[PDB]
Amino acid sequence: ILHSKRANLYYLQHCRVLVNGGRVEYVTDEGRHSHYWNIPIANTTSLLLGTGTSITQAAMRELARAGVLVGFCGGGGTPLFSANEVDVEVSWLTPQSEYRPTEYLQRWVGFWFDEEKRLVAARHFQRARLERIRHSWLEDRVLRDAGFAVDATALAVAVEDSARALEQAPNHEHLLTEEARLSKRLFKLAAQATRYGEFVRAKRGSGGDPANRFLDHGNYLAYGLAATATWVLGIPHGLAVLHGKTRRGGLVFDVADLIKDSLILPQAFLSAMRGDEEQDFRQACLDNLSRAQALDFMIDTLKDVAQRST
Amino acid sequence: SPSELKTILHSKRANLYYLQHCRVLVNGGRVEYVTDEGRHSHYWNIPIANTTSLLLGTGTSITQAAMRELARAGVLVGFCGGGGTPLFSANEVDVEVSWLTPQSEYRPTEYLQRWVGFWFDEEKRLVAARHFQRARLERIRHSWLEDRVLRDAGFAVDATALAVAVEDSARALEQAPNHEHLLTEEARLSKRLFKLAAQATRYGEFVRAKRGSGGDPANRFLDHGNYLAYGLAATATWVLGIPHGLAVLHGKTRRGGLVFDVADLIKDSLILPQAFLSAMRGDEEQDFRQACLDNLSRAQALDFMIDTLKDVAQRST
Amino acid sequence: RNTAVACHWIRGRDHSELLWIVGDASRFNAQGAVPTNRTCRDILRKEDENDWHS
Amino acid sequence: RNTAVACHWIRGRDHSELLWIVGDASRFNAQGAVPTNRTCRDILRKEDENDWHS
DNA sequence: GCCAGAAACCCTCTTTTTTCGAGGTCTCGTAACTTGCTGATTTATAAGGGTTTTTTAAATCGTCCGAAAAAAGGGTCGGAAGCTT
DNA sequence: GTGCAAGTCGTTTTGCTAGAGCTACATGTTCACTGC
DNA sequence: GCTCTAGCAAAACGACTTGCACAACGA
Repeated sequence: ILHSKRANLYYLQHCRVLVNGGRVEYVTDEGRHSHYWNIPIANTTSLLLGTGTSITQAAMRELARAGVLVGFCGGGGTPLFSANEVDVEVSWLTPQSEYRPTEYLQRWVGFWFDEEKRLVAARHFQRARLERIRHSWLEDRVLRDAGFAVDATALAVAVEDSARALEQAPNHEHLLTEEARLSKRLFKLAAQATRYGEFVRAKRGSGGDPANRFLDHGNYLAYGLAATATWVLGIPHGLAVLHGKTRRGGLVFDVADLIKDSLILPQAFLSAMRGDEEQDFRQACLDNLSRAQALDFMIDTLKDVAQRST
Repeated sequence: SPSELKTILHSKRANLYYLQHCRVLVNGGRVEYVTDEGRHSHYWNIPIANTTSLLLGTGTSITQAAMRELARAGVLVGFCGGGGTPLFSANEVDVEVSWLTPQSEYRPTEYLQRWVGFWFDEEKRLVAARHFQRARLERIRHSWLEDRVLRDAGFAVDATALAVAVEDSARALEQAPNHEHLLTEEARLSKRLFKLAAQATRYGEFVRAKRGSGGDPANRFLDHGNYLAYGLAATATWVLGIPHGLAVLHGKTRRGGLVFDVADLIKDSLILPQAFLSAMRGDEEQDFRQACLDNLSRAQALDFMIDTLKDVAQRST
Repeated sequence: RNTAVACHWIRGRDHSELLWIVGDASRFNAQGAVPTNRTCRDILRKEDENDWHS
Repeated sequence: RNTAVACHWIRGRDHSELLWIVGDASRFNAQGAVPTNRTCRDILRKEDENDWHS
């Protein structure tokens, strides 16, 4: 249930959170034996209330006493609906509320306005993304066994070439387009491996074939996971690195990018070819995300870029 | 759908709920809150579309599905103490309200960029604070001296004394060299307003209580009204995407300070007259809240709040 | 005892008020709203938790 | 076909009007009122008198 | 290019139209009846007083229902008390 | 003949009880044109 | 645990049927 070992983030489902006798208690079908009792309550913990759960104001009081962030997310924890805002660590605020302020916003803003540094960040994002493609498509054979048998030499050549291109070109405007070309080739490779036939990527949900729908669902979950990552870091969604400065919710899409083609896309084609239900697809996606430590990776990346930007 | 629901402009939704002793759940696709009534449990409707925020008090609980709906509609949820007390407070710590902001409804990206552009230089912040206060003074004058409703309700005030107090404070604001002096001026301004309000309302001598501990009706109403102001401020700052943390004035004794800084715009221009007015009438907390929300709706408090935030970000370029 | 009537006044543009209720006031809340559904089932379950904060 | 929703706009002061109806318009009259009782008994015995004035 | 109208597609309700099913009812076919043969063996039976099992009523108990009584609540009228003039 | 009131009786509306699942469907940018 | 769906039963509701009274109490 520990959703991110890097963030001390826990997912609670099928239980009520209430305060009896001055201690926050979980009313669950397992009673005393539920693992929720092992939840450490400290300023380092952060909760994610899941499906079928409710919380009492008294609990909110006790958690605030202990300084524990709370957030509501849907099935499996991908769509993050609402959460507590996290503080910002600077010398002029200084409340004693015992809430672990986080300093990453200052680091982010310290460079966000300098375009050259912003570009350097974009490059760093894409380096990470490609290396996660090469990892999941080649190094690990779980997909191979599942049925996603694809050629390697063509994929390796394409990825090598795109990586070679990343280290070049002057502005965001090229990077976006280079990624788009890589995207197209990856789609073609996946369709060939899946024997799905010809594939064309419609957008704004105009597609009707299973592949398109499953891609949309997968991307929706990925966005939710990224939103969780940013919220844990406290960075507002508007300070995008690679998407346009006017794009509402740009940053989450920047962060979501580092898994779409690594983990969502193959599963979308696999499930479409296998003829799965939408529910089966959702469960498979969440299982893949859990297996890959996705949230932890996207946390590590954001921290790495912050430290590297100095 | 997430769209076709956030169509009522947030600055024009006409409700703001305060709930106690109930469970906020979902029933038949609608978001409802249930209250024990002895005979039965009664389900009560909540129009999420026409709602700015929920404030949940003592003995209150909420379920996840309701959060999903409220987040979709862009409604804030806040857990607070019972009817005018902090949710948490111990030693010299206070946590007035714990806010659950929506995170799945992406918000504009410009006001945030301006705000964070200037928020990291104390002088620029100080200029913002000055603008906040000048707006507050302006609102005070317009509301107390140019509103027929408050006058007719019986809020006859000494124009000359108020005018000189406003001018004196405004000059001091201009003289303010740094934050501490600014806060002292805030304190002096505040109580002189209390003094004027009281004896203009036949209340007689009055004193402001500390940390929500007041006994007399006036202090209790003021403490309760503050939360209504907090709620409107929280939604005002959210709808522009500005995080609560980035305060300018009250930040260094409060979590999510910017809410309080914004709330001061409306704390005194409204609320303060209504509190004493209700006390005169011998009203009951239920009534005071009802009348206060009516005034806040008539004066378009949220719109003024939103405009001011836009302007001060705007003005910092 | 079954009688229950509520009277609302529109004192102007974009504001309305409650004047009086005749009969069983329990059929309305303070603002004059009416419950959507009611059940004798114990949905609130206030029994579960207690106020012994120490 | 069972939907019948009428929307009235209070123009303030002494006046109000009907904006639109969704669904079966026959459940309301032009001014948006609703019939209070319905019957298939042969009230209004048109059959009795005729128009042959001459 | 703009505007309007008409037409094709989606969903559900309302109403006949058709269909179905139960069941009710009648009539004739026919496998198993009835009637007729003998003689050795088994079974039933005429009366009535003393004796087992079931029926039947009465009493009891329990439950249910309805009605009546009591409680509760909505409201009006008149009078007294308190406050203000 | 018109309308009231007491009694009937077909819908129609609400709540109760089991039982079963566990959603929420794009997101490349900048800027010129369009409403109040 | 929370909510939705399907099936049921009780109650509320409105129209119909019948028998009959035929009203409205300052100057």
